[PDB]
Amino acid sequence: SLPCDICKTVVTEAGNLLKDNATQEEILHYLEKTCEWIHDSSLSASCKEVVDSYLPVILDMIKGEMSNPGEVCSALNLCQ
Amino acid sequence: SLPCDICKTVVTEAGNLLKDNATQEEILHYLEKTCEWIHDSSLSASCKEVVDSYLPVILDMIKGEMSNPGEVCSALNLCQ
Amino acid sequence: GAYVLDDSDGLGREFDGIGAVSGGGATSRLLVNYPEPYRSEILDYLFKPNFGASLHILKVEIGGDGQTTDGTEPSHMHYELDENYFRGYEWWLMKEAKKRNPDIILMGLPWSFPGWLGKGFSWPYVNLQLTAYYVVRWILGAKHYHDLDIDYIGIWNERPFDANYIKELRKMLDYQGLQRVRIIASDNLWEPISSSLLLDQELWKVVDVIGAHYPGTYTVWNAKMSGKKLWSSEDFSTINSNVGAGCWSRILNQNYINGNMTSTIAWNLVASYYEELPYGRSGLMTAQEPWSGHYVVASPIWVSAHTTQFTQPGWYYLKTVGHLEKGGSYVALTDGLGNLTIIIETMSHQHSMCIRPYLPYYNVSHQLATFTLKGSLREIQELQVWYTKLGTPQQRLHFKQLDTLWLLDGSGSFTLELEEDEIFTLTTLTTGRKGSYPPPPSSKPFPTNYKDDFNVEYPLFSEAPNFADQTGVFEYYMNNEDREHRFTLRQVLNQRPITWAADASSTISVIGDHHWTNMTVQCDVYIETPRSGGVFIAGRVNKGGILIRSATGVFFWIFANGSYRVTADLGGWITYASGHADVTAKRWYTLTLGIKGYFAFGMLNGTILWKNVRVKYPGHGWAAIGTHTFEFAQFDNFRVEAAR
Amino acid sequence: GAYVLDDSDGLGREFDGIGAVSGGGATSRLLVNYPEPYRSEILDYLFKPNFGASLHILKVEIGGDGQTTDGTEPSHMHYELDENYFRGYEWWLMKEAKKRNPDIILMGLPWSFPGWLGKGFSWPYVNLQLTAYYVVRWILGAKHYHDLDIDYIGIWNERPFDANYIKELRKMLDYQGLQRVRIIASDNLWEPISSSLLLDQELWKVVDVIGAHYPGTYTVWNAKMSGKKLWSSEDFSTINSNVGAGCWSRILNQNYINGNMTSTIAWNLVASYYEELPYGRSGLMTAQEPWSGHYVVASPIWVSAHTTQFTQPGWYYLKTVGHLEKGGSYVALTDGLGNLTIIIETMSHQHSMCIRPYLPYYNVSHQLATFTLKGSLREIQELQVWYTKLGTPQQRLHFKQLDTLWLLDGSGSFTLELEEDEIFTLTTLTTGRKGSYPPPPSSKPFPTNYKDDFNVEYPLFSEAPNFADQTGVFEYYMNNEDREHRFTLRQVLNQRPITWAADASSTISVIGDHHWTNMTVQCDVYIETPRSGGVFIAGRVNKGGILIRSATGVFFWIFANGSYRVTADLGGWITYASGHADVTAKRWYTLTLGIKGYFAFGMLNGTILWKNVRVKYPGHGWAAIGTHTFEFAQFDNFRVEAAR
Ligand SMILES: *[C@@H]1O[C@H](CO)[C@@H](O[C@@H]2O[C@H](CO)[C@@H](O[C@@H]3O[C@H](CO)[C@@H](O)[C@H](O)[C@@H]3O)[C@H](O)[C@H]2NC(C)=O)[C@H](O)[C@H]1NC(C)=O
Ligand SMILES: *[C@@H]1O[C@H](CO)[C@@H](O[C@@H]2O[C@H](CO)[C@@H](O[C@@H]3O[C@H](CO)[C@@H](O)[C@H](O)[C@@H]3O)[C@H](O)[C@H]2NC(C)=O)[C@H](O)[C@H]1NC(C)=O
Ligand SMILES: *[C@@H]1O[C@H](CO)[C@@H](O[C@@H]2O[C@H](CO)[C@@H](O)[C@H](O)[C@H]2NC(C)=O)[C@H](O)[C@H]1NC(C)=O
Ligand SMILES: *[C@@H]1O[C@H](CO)[C@@H](O[C@@H]2O[C@H](CO)[C@@H](O)[C@H](O)[C@H]2NC(C)=O)[C@H](O)[C@H]1NC(C)=O
Ligand SMILES: *[C@@H]1O[C@H](CO)[C@@H](O[C@@H]2O[C@H](CO)[C@@H](O)[C@H](O)[C@H]2NC(C)=O)[C@H](O)[C@H]1NC(C)=O
Ligand SMILES: *[C@@H]1O[C@H](CO)[C@@H](O[C@@H]2O[C@H](CO)[C@@H](O)[C@H](O)[C@H]2NC(C)=O)[C@H](O)[C@H]1NC(C)=O
Ligand SMILES: *[C@@H]1O[C@H](CO)[C@@H](O)[C@H](O)[C@H]1NC(C)=O
Ligand SMILES: *[C@@H]1O[C@H](CO)[C@@H](O)[C@H](O)[C@H]1NC(C)=O
Ligand SMILES: [Ca+2]
Ligand SMILES: [Ca+2]
Repeated sequence: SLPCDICKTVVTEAGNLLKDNATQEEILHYLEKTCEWIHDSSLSASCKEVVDSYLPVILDMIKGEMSNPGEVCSALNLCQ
Repeated sequence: SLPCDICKTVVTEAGNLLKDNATQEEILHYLEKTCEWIHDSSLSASCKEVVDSYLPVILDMIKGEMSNPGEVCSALNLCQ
Repeated sequence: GAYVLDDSDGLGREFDGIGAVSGGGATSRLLVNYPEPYRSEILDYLFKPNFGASLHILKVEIGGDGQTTDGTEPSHMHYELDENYFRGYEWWLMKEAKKRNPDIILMGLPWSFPGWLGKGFSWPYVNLQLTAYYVVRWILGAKHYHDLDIDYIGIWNERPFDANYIKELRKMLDYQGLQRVRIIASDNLWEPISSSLLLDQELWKVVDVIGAHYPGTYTVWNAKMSGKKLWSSEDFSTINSNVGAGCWSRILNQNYINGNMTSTIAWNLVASYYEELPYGRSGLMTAQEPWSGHYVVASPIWVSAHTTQFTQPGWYYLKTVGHLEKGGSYVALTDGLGNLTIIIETMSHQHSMCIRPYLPYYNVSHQLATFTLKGSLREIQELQVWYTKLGTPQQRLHFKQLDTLWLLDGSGSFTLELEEDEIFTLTTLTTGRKGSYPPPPSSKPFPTNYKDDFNVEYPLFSEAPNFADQTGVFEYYMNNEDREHRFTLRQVLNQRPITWAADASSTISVIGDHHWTNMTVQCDVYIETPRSGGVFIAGRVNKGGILIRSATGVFFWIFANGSYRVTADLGGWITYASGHADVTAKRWYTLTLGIKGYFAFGMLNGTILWKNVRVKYPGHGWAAIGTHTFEFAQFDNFRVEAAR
Repeated sequence: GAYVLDDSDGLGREFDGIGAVSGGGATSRLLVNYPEPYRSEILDYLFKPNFGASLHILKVEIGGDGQTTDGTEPSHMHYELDENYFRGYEWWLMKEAKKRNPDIILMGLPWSFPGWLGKGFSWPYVNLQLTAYYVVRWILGAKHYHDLDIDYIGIWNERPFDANYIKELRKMLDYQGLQRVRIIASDNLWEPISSSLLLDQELWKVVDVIGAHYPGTYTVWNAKMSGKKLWSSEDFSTINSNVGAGCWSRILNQNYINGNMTSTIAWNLVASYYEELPYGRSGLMTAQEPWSGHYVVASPIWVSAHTTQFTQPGWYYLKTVGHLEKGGSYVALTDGLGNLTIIIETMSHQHSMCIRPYLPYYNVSHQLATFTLKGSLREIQELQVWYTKLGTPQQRLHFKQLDTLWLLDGSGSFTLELEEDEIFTLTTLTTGRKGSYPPPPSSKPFPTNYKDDFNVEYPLFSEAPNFADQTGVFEYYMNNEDREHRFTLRQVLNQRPITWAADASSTISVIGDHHWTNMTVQCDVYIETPRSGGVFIAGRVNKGGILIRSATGVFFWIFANGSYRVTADLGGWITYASGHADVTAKRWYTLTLGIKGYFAFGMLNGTILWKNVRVKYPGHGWAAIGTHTFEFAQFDNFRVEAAR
């Protein structure tokens, strides 16, 4: 009714956050830097490669679900 | 005021949804399965191993941010 | 066992054709600069009917300026007010394919999109109209500037679809008089597209084909139920060895048998990209040496011929298709004009594994298979026979024609002796041919002494040869206002595109021999951005494609704020040397980078800037050029001398 | 190069001690069943003062029933209403450490938590008070049952902290009369704990120490500013080779120099877990063969001694510490009683790389260092000298005492010739000692014929030896109501823990020699759950620890619904064989599994159930037992015969 309208607006904002231009690059940089913490001199490539291979697909996949706010709210039992 | 109260409850429902007992195992299975799509007979181990190593840390880390609903809403410009 | 083939109870599904993908990304990059006659010979092996692969379908990437697996592909609209229908090589390829086979089916699909389109976001569905106009304009451009009819249009390669964009796209096409253009969705998995079609009548009406990637010969219930044509819109992606050929052979038959799929499209068409880039040599054939003219007519070419030379889109599969008693499968087709084609494969598990998905063990042992022709097929008394055996060079027979079969005894029956890894094509058609051209030149490494002054007044292609862009887009550029640097190479991206892959934050184009270890790179550079601008030259660049972000070597950077830096990585996280330099924007400088063993040096206008800087060794990789961010910059008089 | 050492301008930070971790997870598993005198000798090399590593701190995992790297560790509360302070080996270890060194510092930290604390969620912050009560019960139990004073308590290992939980934990501790117990947070990165302390006065008051993991010798601005003690609460985790020893040497000095860290704690204490489990041989020493008594006093033991034998918690660092002109570093500490200790290291980059994080290149070359003792240090006339040289066998010398140094010339100055990969300890203290015990027995593989009938009436430890639980918890069990099976082994988890790692969905305990390839496993099994219950025995189990989910091998399952299954994986996705069997719940059955080359067979009560089932070969791994889910089941009369 009314929490359905607000729920939908929250999902929208959250979506718009991941959809921001800066978001992809900001996440890659965080995740590549954590690669230097997770492993040494030799295996810094494996980690970094895995990140640059799946992060786009993961992030874009999430943006996909955030794009249908009605559906999100329906699952959270705030819409139906 | 009023969208601040609803926003906070949305973050809580989603947060609690990931916090369900069944959630970890469900996600594990999904990604472990997608590993058979991504790779063949030989490299089915690498993918599966990566999954069983980092999903725990990643998932539980997100559950952390969802645990402070006020903070989430402040970033979404629905609270401050 | 006795295998019946009959058309008495009716027919199976309509066959839609076999195809291949050029794009996703820059897979055809090195083909364009092959000398004649070799370039034309390669094209014949791919597209000439009753010769080689004789492909029914050509699927191309609609360039979006982003990195899309083995490089970037140029867009028709770099900027909102920019329109150019002559960049890249996909237009040329489609025209070459169409010249050989006018009945070839054409498909277009975006992987990436230019930045401007997102209107501040890294999402293509921001303004559904603007995105649909961007795409439909390409399709109209294909006809107005190249006389090409695009038959099929996709949504967003291996990325989420928008049902409302799919609806807008139909509207847009129809409005622009392109009602004939069909829509394929969603170039990802069977779901959520299949279930979405069952729940939405309006969406069901606008989607013509369900296109799934790497399905492993199977479909899902919802897809069968949709009543739509089902295609494996992207498959293969395996090294073109005998193993790769086996994988292709098996899926060509079993995609229909197991998954009701009436079309299979291989990624990629031809391996015309540096082998050390991701998924090297994963094309139907190999053509990665334009400097030598050397090409390889790989096994998958002949595996393709077994179907493509004896079938055509519009033929129908019979209801009678299936698996063999001791392993393998058989398909059978008709044109309804009296012709019949029978394709049999016995690919062993060990010699037919694809990259995707997981293949579970199955045994293949020697067998005898008897085939009886019931119905209208019983009137056939003569069949042509074609044979292939994959394996070691000693037992390697590609597309060899065997003795004609005679079924004169009125029985309408015959038997075959079947071993492992064999293909048989039994057809009424007389048109079969194993196409042949004299052997091409021997393989040779990339030239150890190379130069490009980019002094090409009216180039045939938008970019200089052998430069493979891995982030950003580099093009031939003419500056009349300057006589000393009239013809240059320019990086033209001014913003990060709606990325398919994880593009670098700096632009970069690689060239040469990945094996090179000791080298001297020289180039004249020009920074267009005041204060903030930066450019580089590099050597020993080890990684590209989807892993371009991880790339390491020796990078020599110079910034318009009067500084320089030498890094071990494209990311610039690791510093070898740094300091001040007499460098500003809008001024031409000559950069020299020398790398030998553990040590490197750099020169500015022939004067030493830095010397004896210790670098990681051993190390090897390509030479490269680039810019600090997505910014304009020019390059001229490129030179490299190296030792492999 | 003259380096001034002086206490005239005052002192640096208070030194808090060097320690090691037992836990995270089951790292001390195989130490408990070492025969005497070897077990006691190992403990001396670790904890005996002025002997070996002479550790100042012992940090233990507070077992939570979950998989925590190399196995599971038993909780004091398996279920609500359950309390037992005698499970596992951490109580015993702490008591053994305390017997040798009564001034040892004790720390506890949870990795996992029992599932019941989650009340429906896999989250420990559902009821703050309840979770704090669980943790505080452990501290109270340590005191009440073992006379152990826990000095420090942590939050949640490498997992998010809750500010309110930390506050509630402080309240709870104080309420229970444990005001002396200090809190360390958050056993993860410098952030967000450091900034949280600056923004919240109340949180700042309750946190005594900022504990960071694998910091790479550096801290952050917010942590320095907090004014809190900074500890590298988890570091090292590298193979105990000479390279591992170099890593440890370098960080011990530079954690203080570069990051103001006054304590460093190594993961792990001693490698007493199967080497083929994750991070094998990453302890200060090695003791992974209780069956032979063979142990290795690895290099890190002596690197530890260079600091631990000549410093004590409560000493102060001087303001005068730093790096050497041509590479390496020096620290200096006093006790305020006129004693002085100087520790110098020259670890080359190539021989001191840790697993975490990335170490950037730095050069180290031959040099001379002059030290001058200003202030109250000038009055020192004499210094004892200890030396270590890491490297090749031709040049490895450990903790060798050299000729005393005299400064009688009133100069208060001395000079050293330093090469690479060297450690020097210069101290006034006379108490130094390279501890020695005769060489232990030679290494030998796990017994090829092994049996355990679990017939131990009053066991010293809660679980049978050599069984390393990888999911679930297995314990000695006594059933008086049965004479034929009075003493068994029982899986006691009835629900999945609040996991730290990705535990399997089936319980499993591994044993033996990972090299085993042909084997026969036998065990009496008992399913407690009617209808749904299931158990298994297995061979060639190739993975464990944090990778337990990935384990392959040959698994023979029986179910209480009258069925059986043979799988290639613990996950049961791959079936080798399946069918019916005369099996019900609450009945004892004898299971036999035989594996040889490409073939396997299984027996039920000595009768063949399945035979000549083709399995993957080659293959190798441990023997194992387990249950279908987190369910009760019993095992008895275990036997294995194998060929390596
Ligand atoms: C790329 O340049 C490096 C740097 O010069 C080359 O490596 C160097 O090659 C020379 C000749 O092969 C080596 O010298 C030899 O040393 C041995 C003793 O070690 C001596 O017996 C010989 O008479 C000769 O002087 C030199 O050691 C080697 N340097 C290193 C650091 O490996 C490399 O060969 C060049 N590669 C290519 C493909 O051009
Ligand atoms: C574990 O069991 C397997 C299965 O028996 C063992 O492999 C087998 O070992 C035998 C003897 O080493 C091999 O037989 C030999 O065959 C050659 C011809 O190939 C012949 O010249 C010899 O006289 C002998 O008969 C047998 O081929 C081999 N089987 C396989 C499948 O490899 C294995 O050695 C056992 N491993 C351990 C550690 O006990
Ligand atoms: C899709 O293909 C499947 C086979 O993969 C068809 O299912 C049956 O296939 C067997 C032979 O494998 C035949 O004996 C059956 O008669 C087939 N079913 C029917 C209804 O004819 C299935 O029919 C195909 N689906 C569609 C939509 O054509
Ligand atoms: C098999 O297919 C061929 C190819 O289309 C058929 O040949 C054509 O037949 C039509 C009339 O049916 C003619 O108009 C074409 O000119 C023929 N083309 C060629 C190249 O022959 C043929 O009819 C079919 N049937 C048989 C039994 O061959
Ligand atoms: C933390 O340690 C750093 C050194 O890593 C201290 O910073 C300075 O260190 C140099 C020598 O490297 C000294 O000459 C300076 O006197 C130090 N600064 C000050 C203010 O004394 C830093 O002081 C230490 N921080 C704390 C909180 O003690
Ligand atoms: C160096 O440290 C030792 C060890 O504590 C000091 O020796 C102790 O001195 C106190 C009084 O200062 C006595 O009560 C202890 O009995 C002594 N113990 C031992 C083992 O000697 C010593 O004072 C310090 N200073 C010097 C110069 O040695
Ligand atoms: C495959 O089949 C043949 C004939 O039935 C048999 O001899 C052979 O052992 C089989 N191989 C496997 C691995 O099942
Ligand atoms: C290390 O330093 C020494 C002496 O300054 C020098 O001879 C050597 O070349 C240096 N090595 C590197 C790799 O910088
Ligand atoms: Ca020029
Ligand atoms: Ca017993």
